[PDB]
Amino acid sequence: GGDLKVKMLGGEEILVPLRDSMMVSELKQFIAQKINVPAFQQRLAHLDSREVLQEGVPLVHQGLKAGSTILLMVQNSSATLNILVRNDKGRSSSYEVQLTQTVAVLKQQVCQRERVQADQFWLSFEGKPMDDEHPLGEYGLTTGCTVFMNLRLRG
Amino acid sequence: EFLNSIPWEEVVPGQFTANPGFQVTDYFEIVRQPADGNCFYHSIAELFVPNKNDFSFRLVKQHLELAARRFFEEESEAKGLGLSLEKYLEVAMCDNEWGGSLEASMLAKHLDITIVIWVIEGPSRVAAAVKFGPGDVAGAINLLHTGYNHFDALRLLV
Repeated sequence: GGDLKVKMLGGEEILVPLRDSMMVSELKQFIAQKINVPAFQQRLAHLDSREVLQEGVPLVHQGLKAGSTILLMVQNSSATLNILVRNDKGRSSSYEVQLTQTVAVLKQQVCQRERVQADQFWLSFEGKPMDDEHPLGEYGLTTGCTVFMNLRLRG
Repeated sequence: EFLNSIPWEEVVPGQFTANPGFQVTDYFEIVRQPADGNCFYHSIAELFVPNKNDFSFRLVKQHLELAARRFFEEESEAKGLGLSLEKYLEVAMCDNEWGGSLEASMLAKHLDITIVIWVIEGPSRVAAAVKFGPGDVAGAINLLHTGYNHFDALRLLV
């Protein structure tokens, strides 16, 4: 394998072991445990093609080997974004949030916008329920993603 | 049919949602159930048990006691409650206890059936629809969520 080179902010280089045929999630987790930044707050890209580093593919046929670098971008201004959250009726409103804050904040926001209680609904994204205590970015959010609001339907 | 011709978006595996805008009585027959706190199990026993009685509901909760040990610790809705299986069953099996989407999903996965909850807002217009199971709507156990605190049975019309 060797040692891959990551170039952060275009003004520093960090070395990382090159486990042949390994995923980008472990790369982001390595950098995360190395510089104490969350994985969802990292964006990795190529040098000169400016193309998106595909996820779920081993960076092998993607054309990567030791001695080649990759650019890294950190995002905690803290930045903001906005998602579409769908009511149980279907009227998905727009909520601007941040990946750093907890899901309880988003739940209270949905409460104040729907005038409904907190214990009576839960959020979901892409076939999995969202935990309250965990951060938002751990669920892979992006602008325009439709987070579902599901009522307890207790009657 | 118009009921097999429905768009269902998947929320989690075993749970679909939709928002059809129409009136219930146009297709369904609303069998009203008592408001003793067990109207969900009453409306289930109306469609699922031969020769239903006001106390034929208890039997249905029996089935829940299996599914609770089968899917509660693995149900997508149960996460974030802060209650174990025992804290759950101590009150959920207690008489005159409400029942909602969690029990419907656990019973649909337990009984190899398909529970469809038709929630209506306003006097008689459907606001949303939640479906636990993959089965047909004509052959499903159709429930009606009048208000936000009651359940009635929905017999399918010929």
